Amino acid sequence: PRLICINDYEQHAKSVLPKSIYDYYRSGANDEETLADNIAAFSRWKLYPRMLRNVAETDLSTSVLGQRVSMPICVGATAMQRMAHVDGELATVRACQSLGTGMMLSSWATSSIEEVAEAGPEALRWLQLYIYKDREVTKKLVRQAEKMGYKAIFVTVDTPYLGNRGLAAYVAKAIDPSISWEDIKWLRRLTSLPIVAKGILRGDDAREAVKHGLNGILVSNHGARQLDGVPATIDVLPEIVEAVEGKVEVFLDGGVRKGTDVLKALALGAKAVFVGRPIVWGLAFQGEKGVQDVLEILKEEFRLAMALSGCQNVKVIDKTLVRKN
Amino acid sequence: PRLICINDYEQHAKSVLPKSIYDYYRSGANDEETLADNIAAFSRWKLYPRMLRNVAETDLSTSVLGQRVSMPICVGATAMQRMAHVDGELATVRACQSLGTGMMLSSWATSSIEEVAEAGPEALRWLQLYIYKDREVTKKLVRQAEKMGYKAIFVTVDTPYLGNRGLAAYVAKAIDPSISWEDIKWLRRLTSLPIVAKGILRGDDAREAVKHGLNGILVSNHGARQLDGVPATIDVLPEIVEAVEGKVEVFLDGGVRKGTDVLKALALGAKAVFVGRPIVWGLAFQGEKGVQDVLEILKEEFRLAMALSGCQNVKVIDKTLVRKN
Amino acid sequence: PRLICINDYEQHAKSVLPKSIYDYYRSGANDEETLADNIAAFSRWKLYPRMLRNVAETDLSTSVLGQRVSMPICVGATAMQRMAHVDGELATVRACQSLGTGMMLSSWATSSIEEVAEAGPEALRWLQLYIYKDREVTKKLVRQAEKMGYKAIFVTVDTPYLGNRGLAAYVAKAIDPSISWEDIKWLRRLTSLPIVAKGILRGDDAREAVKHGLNGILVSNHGARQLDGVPATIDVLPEIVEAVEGKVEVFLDGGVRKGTDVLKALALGAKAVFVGRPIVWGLAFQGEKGVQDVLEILKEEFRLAMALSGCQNVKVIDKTLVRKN
Amino acid sequence: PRLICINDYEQHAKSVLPKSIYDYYRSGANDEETLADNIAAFSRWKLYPRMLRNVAETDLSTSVLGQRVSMPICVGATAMQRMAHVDGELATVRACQSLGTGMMLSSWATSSIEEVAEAGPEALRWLQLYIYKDREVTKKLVRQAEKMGYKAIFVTVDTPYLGNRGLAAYVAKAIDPSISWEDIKWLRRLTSLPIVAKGILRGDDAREAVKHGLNGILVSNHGARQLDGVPATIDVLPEIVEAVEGKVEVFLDGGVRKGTDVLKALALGAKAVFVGRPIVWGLAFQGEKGVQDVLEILKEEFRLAMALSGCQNVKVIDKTLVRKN
Ligand SMILES: CN(Cc1ccc(F)cc1-c1ccc(C(=O)O)c(Cl)c1)C(=O)c1cc2ccc(Cl)cc2[nH]1
Ligand SMILES: CN(Cc1ccc(F)cc1-c1ccc(C(=O)O)c(Cl)c1)C(=O)c1cc2ccc(Cl)cc2[nH]1
Ligand SMILES: CN(Cc1ccc(F)cc1-c1ccc(C(=O)O)c(Cl)c1)C(=O)c1cc2ccc(Cl)cc2[nH]1
Ligand SMILES: CN(Cc1ccc(F)cc1-c1ccc(C(=O)O)c(Cl)c1)C(=O)c1cc2ccc(Cl)cc2[nH]1
Ligand SMILES: Cc1cc2nc3c(=O)[nH]c(=O)nc-3n(C[C@H](O)[C@H](O)[C@H](O)COP(=O)(O)O)c2cc1C
Ligand SMILES: Cc1cc2nc3c(=O)[nH]c(=O)nc-3n(C[C@H](O)[C@H](O)[C@H](O)COP(=O)(O)O)c2cc1C
Ligand SMILES: Cc1cc2nc3c(=O)[nH]c(=O)nc-3n(C[C@H](O)[C@H](O)[C@H](O)COP(=O)(O)O)c2cc1C
Ligand SMILES: Cc1cc2nc3c(=O)[nH]c(=O)nc-3n(C[C@H](O)[C@H](O)[C@H](O)COP(=O)(O)O)c2cc1C
Repeated sequence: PRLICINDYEQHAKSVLPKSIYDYYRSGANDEETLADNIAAFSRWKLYPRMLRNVAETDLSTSVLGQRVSMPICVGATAMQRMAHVDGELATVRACQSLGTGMMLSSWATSSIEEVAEAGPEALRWLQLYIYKDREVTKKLVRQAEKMGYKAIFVTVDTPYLGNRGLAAYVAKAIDPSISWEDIKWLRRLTSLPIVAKGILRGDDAREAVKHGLNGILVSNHGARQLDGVPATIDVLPEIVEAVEGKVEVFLDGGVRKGTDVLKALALGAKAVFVGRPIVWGLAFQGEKGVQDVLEILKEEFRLAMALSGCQNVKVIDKTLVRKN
Repeated sequence: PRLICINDYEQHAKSVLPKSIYDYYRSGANDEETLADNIAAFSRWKLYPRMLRNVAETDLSTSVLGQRVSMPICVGATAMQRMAHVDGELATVRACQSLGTGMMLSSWATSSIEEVAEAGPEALRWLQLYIYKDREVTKKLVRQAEKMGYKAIFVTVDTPYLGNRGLAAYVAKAIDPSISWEDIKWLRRLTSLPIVAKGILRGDDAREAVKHGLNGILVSNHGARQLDGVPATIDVLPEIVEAVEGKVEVFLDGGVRKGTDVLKALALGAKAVFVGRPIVWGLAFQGEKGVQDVLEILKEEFRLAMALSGCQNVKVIDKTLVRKN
Repeated sequence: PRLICINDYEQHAKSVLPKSIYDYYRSGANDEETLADNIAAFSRWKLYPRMLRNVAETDLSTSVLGQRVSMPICVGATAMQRMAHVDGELATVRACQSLGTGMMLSSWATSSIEEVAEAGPEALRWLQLYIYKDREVTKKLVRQAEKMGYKAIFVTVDTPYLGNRGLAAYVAKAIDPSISWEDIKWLRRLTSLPIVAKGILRGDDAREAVKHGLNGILVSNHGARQLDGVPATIDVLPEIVEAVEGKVEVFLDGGVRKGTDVLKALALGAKAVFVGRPIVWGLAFQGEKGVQDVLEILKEEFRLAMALSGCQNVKVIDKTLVRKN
Repeated sequence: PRLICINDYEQHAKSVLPKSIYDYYRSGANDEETLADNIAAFSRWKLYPRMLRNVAETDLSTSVLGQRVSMPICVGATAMQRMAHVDGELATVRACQSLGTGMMLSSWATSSIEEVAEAGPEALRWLQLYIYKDREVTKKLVRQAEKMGYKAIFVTVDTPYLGNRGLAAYVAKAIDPSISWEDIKWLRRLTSLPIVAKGILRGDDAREAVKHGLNGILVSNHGARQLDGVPATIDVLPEIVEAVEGKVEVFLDGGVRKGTDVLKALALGAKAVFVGRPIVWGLAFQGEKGVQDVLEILKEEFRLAMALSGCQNVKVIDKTLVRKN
């Protein structure tokens, strides 16, 4: 079928996936108020484009935690990618390598840390981690990330328990509800790799993450799958950027579907954004080629949005490009 | 059928009850503007969860008017529970006893004060009262509550006349439209039991209730069945908490359907919330077991919402967890 | 059929009237934005009821321009009432006489000033006037109102031309687009009867009407049939009440369908409200008896709204009963 | 068919045009958020009409860049008008000549600059220009406008690339993404004709256009066909009027469908407005006569809106006629 935007990929996915699998990937928590708002919030922020700036040579490149990327649009962690396509996380990492962007590998992946590193030897790769009740397993994963050339740890901190959208009983054995800032101190001592706190929604927590020596904040409501009725990530992003006072790089996920979403998040001070569901829809369409397609659509929507806004590169995207109304 | 949230219980009830009985329980007054808003208002208050707090051991227990309860979620007065299930108020009190929460018995109950006390000897039980034109009947009910081990009187003060949603002619003979603060003075002198004013929507009235020696305020619009176009209870709650300056415990009812609703009401300073309609839907499903199910669903939704918000107990639920937008 | 609220009367009218006649009465101007808002605006103003005030003996009576009425709910001018019912304006005046309220007779009535005075000799009656290009006709109507015991002139000032919802060519010959404050000076000199300016939407115009010796302002957008995109009357009412500084009585029409609408308008400082369309729906249902029914439904909805709000009479309806949100 | 407002013309056009052509003319960019808002924004601005002003002799005439026009409603540039009607731009210019208003000829017209000048020798005519990569072509068009009696250049500055709603590859060869304020300096030196910057959405850019010696600003989001998620033109207009401090005439396009839209734009300080799509719907209906019809409907809607607002001419339309709510 002819797919020209990310929503077309989702609609294609709904048509080919078994209902249960599509619903698993689509769903948010409880009444799905935050799921709707992660998208609606982007539409409330309006763009104020500059004219006549010279955008002949647009350059989308940036850096994430000191590593160069082709665009400020990266693949976020999504569990069990082999349910969407046989090649799962291997298809995803190959697409990231082709695009020159980074892949955040899920802790619940249907491919090993080593298998993904060997599929995408030249790809920028990070590991998403939970601090499991079994701290030996946690340490083993960190050491394997270090050995297999992963460049950062994203520690997910918003899942002491799973959100309500016996598989959950199996995950309950793994996920530690007792995790505190003391366990973040332990993780910080365990590795010299950059660590990003994923799932922060409050400025005071972002300040605590900086105080604990972490290297970034991913402003995330876990794709609206954890606590329902939290705000949209794009709405909390300004408070978090303000709170960290430039000490660490702030990222965003939740609701990114269009190039204008990327532009609004960078205008409000995010270094880069991550996409979850759109990658899964790419896999459902055509594995590696479908992920490549989704990433290329986001890249060229972002390039156009930058050019129409008068931005020849990401360094000139400033706060006056957006206002909420 | 498979019912996992309170809305599923309502939909089941609509399917099994005669239309007239379902509509009687569902309805609000006039155009039902307040009925819609009691629910919509909860969705406008957004949650700002703290991460990494240690929520392994969540404790939902609290106290209502000095009596310990298992959770800050209690059964509100709803007339004529035997229309939903043969066991009516006896089923409800048995479920409350099982849960360790309190039951507010309606003045228009299809079970006697004594019958309910003997069904739930160990249950925490309160009596909801009107000051009837017949003050002898009113005094007899208070004395029977005292003798049968009820722990408080909830005096409903928002029904001088019934709201417009010859049965009403029968109730018109009972309900006194002349009640004033002088009649509250009389009730306060009549009993040493704690008295809660149920149906206050204004700070100045809440202050008057404190001045009259009452022991609590239940912020209530009578489930949107009295005056239509009053605000949602969750929207007036902050003014009332502010007005009473900590002198008495403030409760809320109206629109509570989810654990996140409970969390938002406690964040804004309510000690506990009451549920009306959800209990009737529980009865319609399966009597005592259906009421137990609804109360358990609200308990575990509330536990999850607390844990995801970083609250290990009700004492740490604070105003920074919510903001209206 | 069983009709319990004003909307039921409209739905009955749609069912019995020819489509063209129903649409003529229903319609507003252009895209009907103001028609929708005259109703929606009432729902945004929320009521803050006082409890425990003693409302056993509710008294709805008030006065309009020094004449006592049974309720602050009066019949507004609506052209060509004989299209709805054979008895037209005679049915309406008989119903007003039964209710003890006033009737504003249209300048475009299907009954003469004398015929209406003889149908309702004891009814409170006012004449709605245009200053026609033919000033002799205008003066003749005023003199006939004086002689036939009408108690005030309502001069409609918002129709220099008809709004866009060869009949209009006939009315174009009559209606003078040149009318200015100089013509108001002329009308003020012509009669000692109270004169009300009908169709004011701005405080500065209300102040000018006071300066010209007029005796009241009817805040009106002509039932949303003139300029579309003006505000709802309930939203402009506070500015107009503020502007006239108590010098003259301020009335409202536009969108009044319920007793709570009446209560909100009096809380914001209107002395009384007028109803247009609801009267026409009453006529379409059953002539005089249908108008009586509509007026009785508005009376008893208003009584209930007053009693539930803690108001035993109109003199205690105050601004703290309403807030916009 | 019977067409009484601009929306009726669009609905007629949808019925007669091939779907692809209707969709080409209708569409906006991406999710069409700005397309919806260009219309919705007009409805949020409310009118505050003055009564009793004397509007017998309404005069709609004004001037655009020193040239008298019959009304402050002018034809904006729309490419390839021959797809709607065989007579295309020749039909449009003949209608403008009949009305006494101006036509802005598209750079992508299906009629030559000379052909349009000879169809409408007496019509007020302007040329819309791009600064093409081929600056010789650009200069040739300007010289031909000068020679063929066009009175101004509208330089479109919001299209460095086409918005996303191999034809685009053909236009990509022409449209220069490198254009800067240096190229505006060049154009200003090239011609003594008035130059208007079309597509400005920011006050700082409007100030820069004034500094560069341009003679007007057309506040435009290119009919919501360029960057999606910019604000509605009526919402940015006040900032732009404020920013230029009366130095140049400010115009508006985007979403004008009704006479009240024209009145709101002039109240907020626009000298005149331009219409795009409505003209194309006129052509689709009946060529020159259909364009004349649309312009006459906008003229007489505007006259009525002015008269009902108490404005006898455009010079008395002031900012107190509008407020946003
Ligand atoms: C609990 N759970 C998900 C699950 C099962 C197994 C597993 F090993 C990990 C997880 C898991 C996934 C994500 C995250 C996170 O981080 O978002 C975490 Cl914590 C844990 C399920 O219930 C579940 C999986 C699933 C697959 C297909 C279908 Cl049709 C339905 C499904 N439901
Ligand atoms: C008046 N009324 C309710 C009613 C009838 C009898 C009674 F003894 C008490 C009441 C009563 C109920 C609640 C409250 C309160 O506090 O909310 C008060 Cl004040 C009084 C009815 O009209 C009514 C009951 C009813 C039952 C089934 C169906 Cl299908 C329709 C019904 N309508
Ligand atoms: C102009 N007009 C109305 C009209 C025609 C005749 C007349 F003598 C007075 C008027 C008139 C009415 C109200 C007002 C006012 O004050 O609101 C004023 Cl100014 C003048 C019509 O077009 C019209 C009437 C009518 C009847 C039935 C149907 Cl189905 C359609 C209809 N259309
Ligand atoms: C690019 N484009 C439009 C196009 C093709 C050719 C041309 F010479 C000019 C243009 C053009 C039009 C407007 C503007 C502007 O200013 O808004 C600019 Cl820059 C350039 C198309 O894709 C296109 C045209 C068209 C016609 C019919 C149908 Cl059904 C579909 C269509 N699509
Ligand atoms: C199906 C699914 C699986 C997810 N699995 C994980 C996971 O294993 N680890 C994790 O930290 N987050 C996980 N997330 C959250 C994502 O990392 C990301 O925060 C979210 O998808 C971003 O929102 P978006 O889907 O709107 O782009 C998952 C999200 C979805 C939809
Ligand atoms: C069917 C029904 C019957 C009610 N009966 C009573 C009653 O007898 N006494 C009383 O004080 N309130 C009564 N109420 C109001 C409730 O105590 C409570 O304020 C309301 O149900 C709370 O809103 P909720 O239904 O949204 O939870 C009733 C409410 C309903 C829906
Ligand atoms: C069908 C119709 C006819 C009207 N005719 C007149 C009239 O003859 N004179 C006048 O001053 N206003 C007239 N009005 C305006 C009314 O007096 C009144 O302002 C309006 O109906 C109030 O709004 P409502 O219909 O929502 O109650 C008319 C309104 C309608 C709907
Ligand atoms: C079909 C179409 C073609 C257009 N072509 C041009 C063009 O050739 N040059 C240009 O400067 N703007 C062009 N525009 C933008 C218009 O000049 C104008 O800004 C826009 O139509 C105004 O919004 P409206 O259509 O809501 O009235 C076009 C707009 C449409 C809808």
